[PDB]
Amino acid sequence: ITEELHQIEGVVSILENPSTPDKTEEDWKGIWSVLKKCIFHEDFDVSGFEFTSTGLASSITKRITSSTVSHFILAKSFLEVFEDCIDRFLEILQSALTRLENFSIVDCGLHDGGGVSSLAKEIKIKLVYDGSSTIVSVHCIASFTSLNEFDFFYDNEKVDMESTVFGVIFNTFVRRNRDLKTLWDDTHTIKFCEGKKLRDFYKKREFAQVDTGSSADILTLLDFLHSCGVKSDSFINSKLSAKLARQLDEPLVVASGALPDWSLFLTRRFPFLFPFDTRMLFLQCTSFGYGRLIQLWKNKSKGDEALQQLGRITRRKLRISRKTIFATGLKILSKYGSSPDVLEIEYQTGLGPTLEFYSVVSKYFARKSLNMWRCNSYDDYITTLLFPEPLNPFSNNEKVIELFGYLGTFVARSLLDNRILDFRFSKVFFELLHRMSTPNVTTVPSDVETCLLMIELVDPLLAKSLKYIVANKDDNMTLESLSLTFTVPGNDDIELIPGGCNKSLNSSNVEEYIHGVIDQILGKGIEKQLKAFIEGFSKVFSYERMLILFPDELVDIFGRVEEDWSMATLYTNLNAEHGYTMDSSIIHDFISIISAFGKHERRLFLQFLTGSPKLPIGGFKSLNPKFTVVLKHAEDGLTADEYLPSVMTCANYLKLPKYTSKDIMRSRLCQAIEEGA
Amino acid sequence: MSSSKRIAKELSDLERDPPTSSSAGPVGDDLYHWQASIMGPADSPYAGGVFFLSIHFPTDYPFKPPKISFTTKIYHPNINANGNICLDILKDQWSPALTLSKVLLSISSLLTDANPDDPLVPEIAHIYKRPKYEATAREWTKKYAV
Repeated sequence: ITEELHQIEGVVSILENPSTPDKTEEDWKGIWSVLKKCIFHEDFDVSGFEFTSTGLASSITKRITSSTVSHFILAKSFLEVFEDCIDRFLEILQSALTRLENFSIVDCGLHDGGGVSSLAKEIKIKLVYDGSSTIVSVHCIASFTSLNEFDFFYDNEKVDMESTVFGVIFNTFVRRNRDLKTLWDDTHTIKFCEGKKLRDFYKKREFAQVDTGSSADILTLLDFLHSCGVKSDSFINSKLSAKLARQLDEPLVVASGALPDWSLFLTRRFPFLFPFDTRMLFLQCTSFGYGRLIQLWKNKSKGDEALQQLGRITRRKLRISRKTIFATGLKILSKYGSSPDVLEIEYQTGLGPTLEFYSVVSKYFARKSLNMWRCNSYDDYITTLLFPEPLNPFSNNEKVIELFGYLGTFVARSLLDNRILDFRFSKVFFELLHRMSTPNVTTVPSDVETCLLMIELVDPLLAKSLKYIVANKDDNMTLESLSLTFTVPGNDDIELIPGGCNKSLNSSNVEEYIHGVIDQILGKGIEKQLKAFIEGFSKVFSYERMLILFPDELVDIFGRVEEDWSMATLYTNLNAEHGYTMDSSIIHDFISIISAFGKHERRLFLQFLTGSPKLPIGGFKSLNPKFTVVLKHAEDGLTADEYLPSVMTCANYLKLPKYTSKDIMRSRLCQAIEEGA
Repeated sequence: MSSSKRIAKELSDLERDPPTSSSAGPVGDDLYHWQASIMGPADSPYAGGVFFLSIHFPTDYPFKPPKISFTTKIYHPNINANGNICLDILKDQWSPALTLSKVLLSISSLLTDANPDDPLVPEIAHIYKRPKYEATAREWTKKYAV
């Protein structure tokens, strides 16, 4: 075992020794390769506890945190070697963190656990005016406003008025490492001398940082691995995720805003360690809190008198007219954007009209008459992925910005009130929204390559042309042939730098041109819109809480609508020619096969057909090339049954062979779509 | 030297160096919409035909490819009735270094050697894959291209 123990000390020295080259991508690839050679033996992997006892975790953490190379370079260098062993290297880190985990479930002192009975567990509180005394069995959720109508001090510590009874006493007892069972035992005595929202249960603890002990190196390695862009195969820590689920399972501590700092810091800083539903529940518990959290736990319990007396959420009627639906909804959304109450929309009952409203306005925000999002630039609604367009520094951009703020407030009000939207936001929109609201990170990534791949998810043609420019930034004659000026592509009315409308583009100032274009598409060009969106969103609850999600995962929570795949709509939006007829038997069979599919089948087939995970807003009818089935003729002297359908989609074409039977055709389709993954 | 000046420079290139057979130009005072008059090769089955194309440049003319549409109806496996052309250049091989004087030449070569492997109208590809030449070109060329 000496060869598997002492050599790790030498590797640690190599990582710590600055004599090792760590500047270029090749050197980092080399050190990643030697690390993989050391960590993975010919018999079995390095066990979790062995990894941190030799300091290897810190040895590589310092080199990945104290090197002066771009994050893109490091991510590429790592994934060039570890792409085939992501879980083989994730198991080691997860085991090490499991061993070194020491975070504590800050519970209310057991008392049957966080079960059904843990709801109305009351506590004894003896108020004494220190400047007069009453003893009242006080509910653990009542705040110093909802109970004590005069500042408060417990253990000679100032107490915020908006906090609850528990929120101060519990923290007082925890911070001095007092017993976790005396809380129900001690009669804690306090010394003292528009619908408001009790969402202040994290606003004062946003920077509640707590050290992770020896696990800091492991956490840093996990964060870097996740930021390398690999899948979510094994980033979930079963021990930590279960502990967090247990902590959220206790309702009394959460309803008082007394969450442990480790939970908040880990969720905000490392969101890849927990399952999606756990993080969504954490957001539900921390964001809107008391009024909705009482009913959220009541719903779980029903599958009580105190909850039903202290968690009644009233509803406010919203009546709008179908003619001015968009504008009236937007103005009412501004007026009651952050009102804690539940808002139902009525057309001039129940979930029907309000769902219709949340759907139609989500459709409207996607049109071209508002000049909000970038368009195809060649049917008011936009089809492709929806993303903001650069503003005009001179033109009156007041209405665009106001509408963007309305969009932010609308999205937040929808997400809080568990509604379903229809947007098709680009994930890059939310990626930049995150990088903007995250401290000490530039909204535009410093590295160029990341920006190019970030616009490649927005306008693929724009990105490929810009990459052509970049790859040909050292052939001046090519730039002269391009013959373009320092103005944003797609709108000549805006220049990159002032006075550049006549500025030729050549090898001398190519980099300035690229930086200007990038800042005009992703950064300064859309900075006002993004900031207005964040302000509107945070008018209800802070956008910081949404950092626990991921860019790719909160696109879906907004793009959640039950699409229509009925037979009638499919028939009215299907084309069959060049061999097929509309009332053909095989066409009817194909429609019957398609329209009975499940959830994942639809998405897989749509990705196979068009390349998008789901069809644009409005159903199949919005597919402008008007999806068409063409009879794939049988040639080459062999039967059509063995032939596998080929896409060859120019616009919306699907080469469907004239199969001798329906079930063979379905088998071929199910075969082809899976290899279309 | 902007996108509008990119179109202007293309126009100057066409003016000072006219193509041998496949002439083209803008339409009216507007710079975006154009007109192209390409002629099928004499040795080609489409010989002796004048064809009109409606060219519509995008907003970012040098970056995204232009829209080329046939107005003179022709019979070809790779050309549809609305004038849409399925060619690699206009979709994926597109570079801002590709001038219109190159895309029209690409169409000129396409009208000689078709693209049966990637057809737009399948039955003509089925026919192509000797009297197919005549029954594909000659009558349409005589009644439309002349």
